[PDB]
Amino acid sequence: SHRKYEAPRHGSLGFLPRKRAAKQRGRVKSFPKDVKSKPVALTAFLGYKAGMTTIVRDLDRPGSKMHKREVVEAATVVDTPPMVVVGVVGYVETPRGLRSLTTVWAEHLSEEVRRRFYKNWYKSKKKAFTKYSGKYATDAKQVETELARIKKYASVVRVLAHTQIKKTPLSQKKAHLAEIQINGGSVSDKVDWAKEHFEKEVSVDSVFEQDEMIDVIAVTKGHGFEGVTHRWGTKKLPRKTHRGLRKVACIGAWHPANVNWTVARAGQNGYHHRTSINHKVYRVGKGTDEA
Amino acid sequence: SSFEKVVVIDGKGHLLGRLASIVSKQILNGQKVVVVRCEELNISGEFFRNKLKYHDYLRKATRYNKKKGPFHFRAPSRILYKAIRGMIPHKTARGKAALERLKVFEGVPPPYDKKKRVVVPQALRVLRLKPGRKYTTVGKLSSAVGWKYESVVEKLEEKRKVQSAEYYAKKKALTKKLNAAKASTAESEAAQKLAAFGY
Amino acid sequence: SSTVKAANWRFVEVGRVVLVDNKELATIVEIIDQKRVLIDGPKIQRQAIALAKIVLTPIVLPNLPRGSRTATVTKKWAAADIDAKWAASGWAKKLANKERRSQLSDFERFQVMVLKKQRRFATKKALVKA
Amino acid sequence: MKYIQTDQILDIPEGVTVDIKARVVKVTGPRGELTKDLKHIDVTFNKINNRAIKITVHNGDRKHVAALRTVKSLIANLITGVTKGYKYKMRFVYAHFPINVNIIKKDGQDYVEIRNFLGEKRVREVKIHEGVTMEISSTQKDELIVSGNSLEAVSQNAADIQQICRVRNKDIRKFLDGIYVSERGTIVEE
Amino acid sequence: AESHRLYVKGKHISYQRSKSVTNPNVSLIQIEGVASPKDAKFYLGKRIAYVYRAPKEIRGSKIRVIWGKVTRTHGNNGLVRANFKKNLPPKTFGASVRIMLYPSNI
Amino acid sequence: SRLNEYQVIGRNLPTESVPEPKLFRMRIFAPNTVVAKSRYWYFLQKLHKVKKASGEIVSVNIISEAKPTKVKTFGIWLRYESRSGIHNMYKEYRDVTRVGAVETMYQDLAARHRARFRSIHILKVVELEKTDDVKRQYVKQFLTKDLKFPLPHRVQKSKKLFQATAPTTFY
RNA sequence: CAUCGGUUUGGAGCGGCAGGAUAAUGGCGGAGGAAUGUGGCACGGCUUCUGCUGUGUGUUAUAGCCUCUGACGAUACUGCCA
RNA sequence: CGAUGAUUUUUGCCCUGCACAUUUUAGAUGGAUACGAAUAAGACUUUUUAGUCGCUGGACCAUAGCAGGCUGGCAACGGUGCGCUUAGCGGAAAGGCUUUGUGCGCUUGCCGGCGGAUAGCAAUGUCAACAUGCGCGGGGAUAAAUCCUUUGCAUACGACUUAG
Repeated sequence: SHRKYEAPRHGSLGFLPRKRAAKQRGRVKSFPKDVKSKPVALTAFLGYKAGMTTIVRDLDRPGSKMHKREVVEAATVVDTPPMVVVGVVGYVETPRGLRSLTTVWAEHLSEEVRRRFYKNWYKSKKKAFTKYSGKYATDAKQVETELARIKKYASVVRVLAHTQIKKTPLSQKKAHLAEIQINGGSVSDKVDWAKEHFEKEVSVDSVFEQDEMIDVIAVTKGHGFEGVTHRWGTKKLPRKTHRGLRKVACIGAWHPANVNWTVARAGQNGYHHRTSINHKVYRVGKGTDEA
Repeated sequence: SSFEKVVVIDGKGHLLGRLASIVSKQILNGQKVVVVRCEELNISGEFFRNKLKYHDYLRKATRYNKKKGPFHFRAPSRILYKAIRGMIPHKTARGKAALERLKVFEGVPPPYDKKKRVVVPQALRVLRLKPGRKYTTVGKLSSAVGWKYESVVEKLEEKRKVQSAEYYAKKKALTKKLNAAKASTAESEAAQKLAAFGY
Repeated sequence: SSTVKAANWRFVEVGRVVLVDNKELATIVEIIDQKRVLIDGPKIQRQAIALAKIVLTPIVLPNLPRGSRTATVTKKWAAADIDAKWAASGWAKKLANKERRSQLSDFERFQVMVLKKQRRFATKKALVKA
Repeated sequence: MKYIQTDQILDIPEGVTVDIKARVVKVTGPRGELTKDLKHIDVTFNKINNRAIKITVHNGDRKHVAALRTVKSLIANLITGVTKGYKYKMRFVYAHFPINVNIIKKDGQDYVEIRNFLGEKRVREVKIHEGVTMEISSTQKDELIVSGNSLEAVSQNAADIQQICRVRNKDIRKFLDGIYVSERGTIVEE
Repeated sequence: AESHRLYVKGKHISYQRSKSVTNPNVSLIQIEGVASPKDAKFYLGKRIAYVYRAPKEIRGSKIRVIWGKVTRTHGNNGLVRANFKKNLPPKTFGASVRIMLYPSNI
Repeated sequence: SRLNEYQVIGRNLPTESVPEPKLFRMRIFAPNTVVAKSRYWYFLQKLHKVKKASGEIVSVNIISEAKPTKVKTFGIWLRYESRSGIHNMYKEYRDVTRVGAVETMYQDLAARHRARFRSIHILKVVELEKTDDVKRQYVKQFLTKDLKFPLPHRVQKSKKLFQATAPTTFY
């Protein structure tokens, strides 16, 4: 028999499985599409969520009842010290998708990013990138050869940059290293830009302007194992129900003689990877500004 | 009819099911087959008809868990692979070995770009279909249902054909020089005797 | 001018020389249908055959009337000397060379290899200086 | 029935040079050149002389024979397109709201911009096909002239303009507003 | 001298079988280059060897042979029926056999 | 089928009342003489008060073609049964033997009318001597002067499964 | 491996004989006829008449065909060979 | 499935030239012998008029020598194998395709001299590429992870983010 009354489904089937993210660092699934006519520029930046605040703002929206009138709005502060460029990756177009061809690194990597490559840094000889650092010996033609290979074959160029987490109040000493795609200009222009920025800091004001709409990639707040009532927003059963009420009463019809993937079940809630779009930039603050 | 170490088939202009049946019998009988340019394969019937058929195929999925159901592959090589695998007892060890004897590709990747590709006349569209009938190119059917790398393959196929044309121009030049050398040694004692033997 | 590229087909017409069984020559004397013709020749039996069972050759026996009997076909075939015209083409020559190769013995194949070695020596010598 | 043979004869005027190779027709005349691919049809061509071309279908069934005079007509339209041109005239039909039609140029492209159609605030834009010329007639009030060498392109631009001005949610027997093709002729009058 | 072969290449294709029941006592063999029963009748009575390798050495050799003979043709495309002293194991479907030129009648 | 034309002659069994009954002849297109004599009795009981039990077969003879290598046009008059009724029709065929036109007829009514051998009566087979006797356009188109036609798109049969050269269809 | 005996599957198998409309054809000869009319002839459109060609005429000419037939000679098909 | 960092001061690890012995084989036994495109079309020559090619690979290359031995001569200055060596191209899975010079062989292009037996009238009558191990020889480099304590951006326990 049909439902006696209609109701929408509880929750979205487009965010399955409701499992923990594989990594805590949110990964850019898709980068902005590259336009050659634009200047060479980064397409992403890494920051740390500091907290939320409140602002007051005059609204400029003609036809609104709040037009030219003050609004009080919630805002989020993202601590973003400049990122350091340490590498560059070339990607090749193949009938099976993008494939990384070569990764070229900078000569000197700071300790905070070399800790990224260790589970037990304090017990180590800290040998990472020492032979590679020797590859720069007095002519650095190996590095130039790899860069020429990237220029010759790569269609997508991404830089390798890490956060300067020592400038944040966090007690963690590992930097966060991510690939940020370079858009604009030819492939040769991108490779030259990446090389000239090795061991240099890149600030947010070179990536984001004020009034921009930007997207946020992050792993949400973890809540652990959760029942269906709060995981999926299902209706609580009556007070007098035997064996409890924070359940889904019917988890399936007799046929299919299986539990369907579309039924709400208890499981891990939160700590999901999300891509959230259209967040307006109210302020790109400067660390040196005392106001 | 010779037993070959590998038979590399140029899949351009071949009807999907006829090539699939021939390749199935070939790999069951212990012959290694490579099919290249699966994006240039053909199915009889107009494009819309075959697209409707593929959408009928897409309808089919396990109700209680979509991850268990049929896995609808969109690449042209995988469409040919599904056609072939339907003609193989793939759930036995012998069918599994026979399927290990087979490789299917879009384009002509290495090392087969410098090898000999043959055709299969019993499965060629220009030789099988009545000259007025409509047909589909599997490359267009694949793009219409989700295959993402059509334009990548054609960019790489144009690069391969430019290189393959340089090969042929060089090979043609050395054939012309060798023919001029064989003309000089004609009407010689060895050449006259070889003409009486049929050579 | 217009410069229209025209087809160079072989036509089903009275006077076409055809191969039958890939061995023997015959000529079309009258058309039955799209699929069938009546063929005749000096060394073949006058018969109704399907065009799928025969191959049209590039040779036409000129001025052969439709429905000609065996005597007329034989006389005009001898006059036009169709056998010599056929035997002078690369098609008939390749057929003859295939037959001749198929009649070789093991000793003759050995001799073919030896003579090929000699001719290849001469050919490479000529090729390296030209 | 499989008709044994069916033929059609092109007629080539004095200044025109048809040129066919592998079912790719290239017609050249005083007014320019037009090309057409006919690879979707099984036809053969024979040049009878410089003024006639034979178009033949061998052993063709009813539909494949039907596709023969259409080949003839398409090549004839190409021939008359490079020696006389094509001209479609469109009349602006409105009861109350005048239709404001302009030939604008945005992004380096020519467009026909229809405004105020039935009083709507919407601005209709129709891309002008390559090789097609639009003009607002001076000799006639509320007339648009669509001209060009290719009949197909000219008629398709005229159809685009006519179709974009369709009336919705009204009795179109009563609301007869629109832009309609009134005359289909040639640039060079005959 | 690059070639030393004195046998015709063959393949073990199948057993004699209906749709569901197989007969291991008869093997179906594809002789290379044979495409008609007229071609295959040259090979009737010829001896067939299946040569394979085994773990244990017998008299210093790890190569063992199962011998057979061609008995009759099969079908219309030049396959033959063979009869081996010990039935060919089913794992050899698609494996190559050797069609010997003896007993010779040339 | 693969047919022959037979002359079958039969009569009623003589009685003391009628000691020389009339001899009746039929032209039968049958694969063999067993079906030729069977078809004869089938049509006589459609026309005369006779049976195989009360009759007698007098002669069965093959009628060979008079000019088996002369191309003719035949008109065949038919009476066939469809799924709904019984119909008369007339059709024309080009062939060198009278038997081969009847064989084409049986294939043709099988193909165009789903008419089986059992559903067909051959009323008459006539060789059309004059070109004006030809009524049907599908055989009249082969009686034009200086008839030529090519055979475009030739498909060549290969002995091997794989071919090392590009396919062609010239001819 | 050879030879034998029993059973059996074949060969591009070969030869002899018989029957039929004592095959029908075909080839040769004779007689008659016509057209999807060859040459010729008479008008034409493009050809320095470059298989030029079209339409008329008529009956073998600078091609042939159809029908009837006379004396031979084969083959197909179906059987038989102890 | 890819890129990249570091890879044990242990007698352990990596690369490499051999030498020997082993395990395995979905099945070596001259060569997987490379345009593209059309098919009511392709390719030659004159002329764009015309003629010619195909009508299958029963092709092409390779193929003679104790599974191919030992020696001599003639003719050519070619062919081929291996080793160094020069330069270029190839990123779709390039890991291959060319190329320079040089050295050592062989050469059946032609003509010679010697050898093979007895495995007995057949018995696969054993001749291959991949892998691993073990002895030598030459070079080369000199780590981490887990448990544990800690954290709380995590968490039923595992797991995760941190720090040591």
